[PDB]
Amino acid sequence: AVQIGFLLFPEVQQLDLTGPHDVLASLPDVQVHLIWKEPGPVVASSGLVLQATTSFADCPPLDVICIPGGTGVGALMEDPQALAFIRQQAARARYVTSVCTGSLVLGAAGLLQGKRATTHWAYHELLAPLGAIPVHERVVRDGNLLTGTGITAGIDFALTLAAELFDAATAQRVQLQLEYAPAPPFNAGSPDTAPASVVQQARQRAADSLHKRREITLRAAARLAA
Amino acid sequence: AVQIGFLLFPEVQQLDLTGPHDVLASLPDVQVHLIWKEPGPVVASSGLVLQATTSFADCPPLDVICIPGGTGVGALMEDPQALAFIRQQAARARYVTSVCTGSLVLGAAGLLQGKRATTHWAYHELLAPLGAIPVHERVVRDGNLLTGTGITAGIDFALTLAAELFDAATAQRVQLQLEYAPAPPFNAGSPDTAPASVVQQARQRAADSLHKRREITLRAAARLAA
Repeated sequence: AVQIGFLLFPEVQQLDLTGPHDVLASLPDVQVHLIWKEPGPVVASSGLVLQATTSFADCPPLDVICIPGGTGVGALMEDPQALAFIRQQAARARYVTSVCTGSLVLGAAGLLQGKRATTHWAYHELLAPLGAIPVHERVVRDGNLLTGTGITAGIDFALTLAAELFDAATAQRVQLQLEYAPAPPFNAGSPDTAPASVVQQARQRAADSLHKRREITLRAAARLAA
Repeated sequence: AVQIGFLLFPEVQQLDLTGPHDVLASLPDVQVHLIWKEPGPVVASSGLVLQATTSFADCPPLDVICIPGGTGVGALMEDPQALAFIRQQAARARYVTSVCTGSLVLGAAGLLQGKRATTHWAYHELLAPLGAIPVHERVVRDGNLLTGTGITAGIDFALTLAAELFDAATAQRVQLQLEYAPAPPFNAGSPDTAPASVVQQARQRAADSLHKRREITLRAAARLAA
């Protein structure tokens, strides 16, 4: 059975996790884990309550690890227990993946040093100090590392993982079973396509968070320099 | 504050709910409810554990009600307490919405009689016996009723609801904040675009479920005929 694990942390952006979870849980011979320090309730940034299924110590060796993003990323970038767990699992995993600001956690763990990667558009400047080669593309692969942008990046790259772990026909079957064919009613999902006025509103609303994450990123980078 | 409610039931397809939940919970002056018979744990079809926040009796009058789909729809189509709650809320709601097989629950409640509607492709034949005018389109509006197909239909129609409840700039801002710009790596999300071999595999895997839901649908239709 393929072992797939998601890190589930307080103030996660739950859709970053719940999207790929439902797709990958549709596959035969897959066991999916929601990992935190102990099993039990974890509250997402919206207030949605999720349940972690396993502790760090009890988690099996994973074939796929996925780090979601969210508000809670800032704390996770300076959580030595979480970072050590991610490094341990990444050593032997077939795929190391992240959604949105989850790539900043991979960066804090030292797993982006010399690697091409992306993250959420408003935080993209934080990749270079963590040793990454920043790339402005929605899905960036570098060896066994996949980083994706967008709250639903994990749905799309879950279909890629299904095709590689199984075969294309299996991925196509899951897509059809889920009738997955998105058609957004607006075209404002990138700072390159949204109106300039909207980009300004979004940048101003992210400014306090970016300021705090500049400070955290520099401390995380200092630990990597040691 | 706009009151938005999702029905949360055992064996729900959780992404049908968790997608629109995260989008709508991003909006100012919105309270989102997860409704079941009592607050507490509800297990999705994948095994993911969610928590209902309110009972039927305690739920405020809703501006938006959303019925997700999933395995668990069959039981809900013959749950008189759930159907009565949906009818009560639909009477005064500004929007009555469903994702995937959630429209079969609206059908069992009598809310599709004479209305254009869609549902999951494998179950589409069950709409006509529930009094609907079946339409093969991904999002179908008829007055205040929106029915959508695809596990992520609710993400897309949540942006439409945001634009109508607030304004287009608000919907565009939420889309940009979430960097929502899907790009599936396969084109098999419709029986019209998937390979014929894949459509056969998917139809054969749905056959037992369809057979059971034919039986349930006929009993539900008999109750509407009374």
